[PDB]
Amino acid sequence: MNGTEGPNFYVPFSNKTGVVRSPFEAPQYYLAEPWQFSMLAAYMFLLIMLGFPINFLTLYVTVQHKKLRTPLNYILLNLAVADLFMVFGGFTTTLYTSLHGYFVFGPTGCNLEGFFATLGGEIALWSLVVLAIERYVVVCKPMSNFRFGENHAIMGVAFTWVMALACAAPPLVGWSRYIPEGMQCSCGIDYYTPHEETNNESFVIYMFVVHFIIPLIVIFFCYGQLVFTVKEAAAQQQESATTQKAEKEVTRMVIIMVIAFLICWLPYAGVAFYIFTHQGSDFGPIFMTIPAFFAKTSAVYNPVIYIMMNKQFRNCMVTTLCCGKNPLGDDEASTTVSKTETSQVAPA
Amino acid sequence: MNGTEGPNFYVPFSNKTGVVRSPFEAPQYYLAEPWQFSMLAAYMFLLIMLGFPINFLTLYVTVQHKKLRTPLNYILLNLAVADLFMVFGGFTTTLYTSLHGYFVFGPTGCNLEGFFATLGGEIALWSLVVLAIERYVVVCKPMSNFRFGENHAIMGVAFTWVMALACAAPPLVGWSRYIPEGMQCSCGIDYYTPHEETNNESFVIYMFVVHFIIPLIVIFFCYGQLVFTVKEAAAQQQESATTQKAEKEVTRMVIIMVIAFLICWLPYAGVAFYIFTHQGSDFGPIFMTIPAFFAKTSAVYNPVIYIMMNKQFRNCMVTTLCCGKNPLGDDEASTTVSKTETSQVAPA
Ligand SMILES: *[C@@H]1O[C@H](CO)[C@@H](O[C@@H]2O[C@H](CO)[C@@H](O[C@@H]3O[C@H](CO)[C@@H](O)[C@H](O[C@@H]4O[C@H](CO)[C@@H](O)[C@H](O)[C@@H]4O)[C@@H]3O)[C@H](O)[C@H]2NC(C)=O)[C@H](O)[C@H]1NC(C)=O
Ligand SMILES: *[C@@H]1O[C@H](CO)[C@@H](O[C@@H]2O[C@H](CO)[C@@H](O[C@H]3O[C@H](CO)[C@@H](O)[C@H](O)[C@@H]3O)[C@H](O)[C@H]2NC(C)=O)[C@H](O)[C@H]1NC(C)=O
Ligand SMILES: *[C@@H]1O[C@H](CO)[C@@H](O[C@@H]2O[C@H](CO)[C@@H](O)[C@H](O)[C@H]2NC(C)=O)[C@H](O)[C@H]1NC(C)=O
Ligand SMILES: *[C@@H]1O[C@H](CO)[C@@H](O[C@@H]2O[C@H](CO)[C@@H](O)[C@H](O)[C@H]2NC(C)=O)[C@H](O)[C@H]1NC(C)=O
Ligand SMILES: *C/C=C(C)/C=C/C=C(C)/C=C/C1=C(C)CCCC1(C)C
Ligand SMILES: *C/C=C(C)/C=C/C=C(C)/C=C/C1=C(C)CCCC1(C)C
Ligand SMILES: CCCCCCCS[C@@H]1O[C@H](CO)[C@@H](O)[C@H](O)[C@H]1O
Ligand SMILES: CCCCCCCS[C@@H]1O[C@H](CO)[C@@H](O)[C@H](O)[C@H]1O
Ligand SMILES: CCCCCCCS[C@@H]1O[C@H](CO)[C@@H](O)[C@H](O)[C@H]1O
Ligand SMILES: CCCCCCCS[C@@H]1O[C@H](CO)[C@@H](O)[C@H](O)[C@H]1O
Ligand SMILES: [Hg+2]
Ligand SMILES: [Hg+2]
Ligand SMILES: [Hg+2]
Ligand SMILES: [Hg+2]
Ligand SMILES: [Hg+2]
Ligand SMILES: [Hg+2]
Ligand SMILES: [Zn+2]
Ligand SMILES: [Zn+2]
Ligand SMILES: [Zn+2]
Ligand SMILES: [Zn+2]
Ligand SMILES: [Zn+2]
Ligand SMILES: [Zn+2]
Ligand SMILES: [Zn+2]
Repeated sequence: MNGTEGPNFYVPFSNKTGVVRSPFEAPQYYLAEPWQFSMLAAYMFLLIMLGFPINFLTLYVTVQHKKLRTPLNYILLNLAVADLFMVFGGFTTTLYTSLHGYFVFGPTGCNLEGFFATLGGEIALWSLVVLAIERYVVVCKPMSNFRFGENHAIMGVAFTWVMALACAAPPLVGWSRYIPEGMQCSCGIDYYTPHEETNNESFVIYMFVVHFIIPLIVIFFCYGQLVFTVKEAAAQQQESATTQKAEKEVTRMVIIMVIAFLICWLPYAGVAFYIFTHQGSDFGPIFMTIPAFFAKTSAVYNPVIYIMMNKQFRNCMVTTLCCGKNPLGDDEASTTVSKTETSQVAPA
Repeated sequence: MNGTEGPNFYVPFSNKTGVVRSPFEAPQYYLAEPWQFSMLAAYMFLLIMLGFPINFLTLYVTVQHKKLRTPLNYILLNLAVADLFMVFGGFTTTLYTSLHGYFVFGPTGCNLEGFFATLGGEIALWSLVVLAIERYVVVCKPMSNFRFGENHAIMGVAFTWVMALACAAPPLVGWSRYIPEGMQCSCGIDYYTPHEETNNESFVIYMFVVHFIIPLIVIFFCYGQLVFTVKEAAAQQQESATTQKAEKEVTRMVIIMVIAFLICWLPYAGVAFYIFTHQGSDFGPIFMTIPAFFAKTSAVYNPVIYIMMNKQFRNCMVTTLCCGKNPLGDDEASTTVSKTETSQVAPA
């Protein structure tokens, strides 16, 4: 056999030399050099050191500024929370696991590890579909007098947690399951064994269709809509109204956010599908370790794209950070927002 | 003319089309795509969000743990402090600048950007010499009963600041000057023009001989000394006394720190020197942007070598992160201490 299937695992290493051992009971240094695990450990550490501040700061700014209440300001507040669950929820276990060369906390740690990374990526994926819509409803404007209230935003946010949970929670209760992958310091869904006892083969198809092919289609198709309408071609102050102009920005961003997602997940999803379609074949520990760990940057790139592609949030952040105010920068030239300064309601 | 010189700059772009404008008065988007500036801006944001907690935490642990006071401990607090300046003193302007496409704070921002990036890198090169020495004084011990006390440590620290300032400061008071480079989002020493009005050519030979070629000779030399004595080969607990084997671990860190530094500056120093001996030739903005923005990682790679290459520091840091105690792991094995917990001195 090319690997070593266990009742709880599947190490991508032959046990012909009987050197293989349950990744819930002993270091896996026979899969790779111990320094490479240190790498993972070092890496997971820097990610937690970056992901905590960036996602907490994002969260703190959003809340403190009473006007940052657009559908977009919601979705990204959502992403910051889900990213903080990633950091504290599973990243803590993945660094702890890399530090020991195996899942000391056994399957429980593997579930934390798997669940939160899943929950996080999936909340990002579904938040993209909500943006695709909101983006569409404003650009191709289907109604003749409609506008997304905060309520809607809270609806979209509630929707992403039902969809993400619909995909992330099943494996904890008998449908499919989380299993260690690559150097066995991370955990994902089961694409490795057909384990009929927990119905793995069906869940994997349920996840690649309901939580992937489909949301991607929506998102992609919706883009093909905002092709003839709002284009990437974004000029200066006013495009047909400084309003419309600044509309071209959110969409440009919502489009970058999509490219960042794919880059981050296509490789993982790709190897994952392969393995599903080539179970038991001869792949090694490094095969899935690279995309599996690279994809964890998903807990941080969102806020970065946000602060670099949103003059208003960046300013609100600079204002926040600068303790007092003085948003120096160039401001947004347009609306502003905060707590006691110029959060002065200015509708109609 | 291949580039466009101003009395204040030098844009590595021809003004044949008349599209060039002061990197002090308007965006340089005609030098490169606007997304590429957003790219540089994302890079710096991360550098600021990682370099801050990592150099601050370093600083805080050292000060907090009463035993971390060896020369090494002294040099790296320094670095942690020189790194916090780069980040706040300069990286902040380099982010804001990329966020706008040019130096909005004119030459003052340029000075901020360049001075600190210079102050920071030079302190690093000088501290590398102080280590080369302390290293040779312990491995080739030219003395009889001489010990490198904390006093010799505060000396070698002050010394690095005298050298670093000797280079970082002149350009601010009339000898040479800081000028934007590459996409004009970073500032450096004037390798571009002769501007006799400020003696550029001289300062540049001063900096490549005193603050580069010399220290590297020393460091490389002392490395030759400890070639026959302590080398890379370091066995388990002891090699002629665990004291003699625990030092061979500080030496390898010092070597790695030197490698890390070279990988960070030779490319820059090289481009920088290439341009000084070929001023006016045909190079573009990308030419110096890469090695220039790549070197800014100097504000964070040091603390990482240290955590990864110094058990003592490592274990004593996690003790700080576990709020209270909870040494877990396998303690420092040798000394351990902190602010009060295991701070108990057990010397002679
Ligand atoms: C590359 O070649 C270009 C074409 O030959 C050449 O173009 C000249 O560019 C200058 C500025 O870069 C132009 O002069 C400006 O004209 C505007 C009027 O529209 C003025 O407002 C501006 O000065 C102002 O001064 C105020 C007081 O200090 C200040 O508040 C303002 O902000 C602003 O500084 C300039 O007088 C000039 O018209 C252009 N001539 C041509 C032929 O178009 C570029 O300068 C040249 N670029 C290089 C060499 O870097
Ligand atoms: C790869 O082949 C190895 C040899 O067949 C095999 O080693 C076996 O590992 C098990 C661990 O479960 C040992 O079983 C021990 O189980 C408990 C330990 O708490 C106790 O009842 C006994 O100590 C018992 O020995 C086997 O003894 C051991 N057999 C050997 C060394 O020949 C690996 O498990 C195989 N890799 C896999 C499938 O994980
Ligand atoms: C072990 O792995 C090898 C290589 O991945 C498998 O061999 C392949 O077998 C399939 C048929 O299932 C062929 O289409 C390929 O051409 C084979 N490739 C090679 C390298 O021979 C093998 O099937 C695996 N063994 C099992 C079933 O555990
Ligand atoms: C503009 O840039 C070109 C490219 O470097 C310069 O041309 C070089 O000139 C040197 C000395 O005159 C020759 O040895 C090289 O062979 C030339 N490079 C080539 C092959 O083009 C040119 O001198 C520069 N012009 C200015 C403003 O000085
Ligand atoms: C380190 C953590 C890892 C590798 C997380 C595992 C996450 C999953 C099994 C998630 C699956 C998918 C997505 C989040 C995005 C779309 C594609 C999937 C179905 C492969
Ligand atoms: C982004 C910041 C930059 C490009 C910093 C500029 C720094 C200098 C002018 C520093 C010069 C040098 C060193 C610190 C190391 C040795 C080689 C030099 C002389 C090129
Ligand atoms: C960006 C999507 C990534 C898609 C994943 C590609 C799986 S590709 C697969 O990898 C195996 C490694 O053991 C090779 O042995 C095999 O020949 C190759 O076809
Ligand atoms: C961290 C992700 C940000 C870097 C990726 C570049 C995306 S794109 C970039 O965005 C700028 C800000 O709105 C625009 O002004 C510019 O025209 C556009 O090309
Ligand atoms: C260690 C990195 C040192 C890099 C120094 C080599 C510079 S190389 C130099 O670059 C010019 C501008 O791009 C070209 O026009 C020229 O043909 C090329 O030889
Ligand atoms: C929480 C901060 C993360 C920094 C990682 C510190 C790894 S520390 C490492 O751990 C091993 C087993 O646990 C011990 O045997 C060893 O002595 C200790 O130095
Ligand atoms: Hg869309
Ligand atoms: Hg990513
Ligand atoms: Hg604002
Ligand atoms: Hg040395
Ligand atoms: Hg470096
Ligand atoms: Hg300690
Ligand atoms: Zn079973
Ligand atoms: Zn889902
Ligand atoms: Zn199957
Ligand atoms: Zn601004
Ligand atoms: Zn002048
Ligand atoms: Zn110096
Ligand atoms: Zn010259």
